[PDB]
Amino acid sequence: GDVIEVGGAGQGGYG
Amino acid sequence: GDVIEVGGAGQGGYG
Amino acid sequence: GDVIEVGGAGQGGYG
Amino acid sequence: GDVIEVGGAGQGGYG
Amino acid sequence: GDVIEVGGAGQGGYG
Amino acid sequence: GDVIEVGGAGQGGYG
Amino acid sequence: VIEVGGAGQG
Amino acid sequence: VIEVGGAGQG
Amino acid sequence: VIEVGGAGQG
Amino acid sequence: VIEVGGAGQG
Amino acid sequence: VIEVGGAGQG
Amino acid sequence: VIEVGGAGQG
Repeated sequence: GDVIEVGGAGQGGYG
Repeated sequence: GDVIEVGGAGQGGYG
Repeated sequence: GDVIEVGGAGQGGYG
Repeated sequence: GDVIEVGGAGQGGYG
Repeated sequence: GDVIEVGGAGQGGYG
Repeated sequence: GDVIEVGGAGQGGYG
Repeated sequence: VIEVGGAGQG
Repeated sequence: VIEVGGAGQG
Repeated sequence: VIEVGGAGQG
Repeated sequence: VIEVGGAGQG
Repeated sequence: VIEVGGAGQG
Repeated sequence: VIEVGGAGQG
């Protein structure tokens, strides 16, 4: 049983 | 003229 | 003239 | 003239 | 039994 | 049983 | 005059 | 005059 | 006049 | 066997 | 066997 | 067997 997660990635600006 | 932006925020996981 | 934007926010997972 | 936008927000998963 | 999820992605602005 | 998740990704701005 | 809201989750 | 909000989670 | 918010989590 | 993709922008 | 895609923008 | 991708920008 190999539980895995990830973490969100919010990225950017004027571009 | 006061231009403003924001940057996206993607967040979370198993929770 | 005060232009403003926002950035999208996509969030979540199993929860 | 105060133009404003928003950014979409798509969110969720199994919950 | 290989459960998988995804997380939502909301993205964008003036563009 | 290999449970996996992801985390949301919200991204962008004026672009 | 202007008022914009934000996006929640649960 | 202007007011923008932010994006929460739970 | 202007006011922008931030992004929380829980 | 399984393959999931990700979300881009431009 | 399985293959899911992602959501782009422009 | 399993393969998940990530989210880019430009």
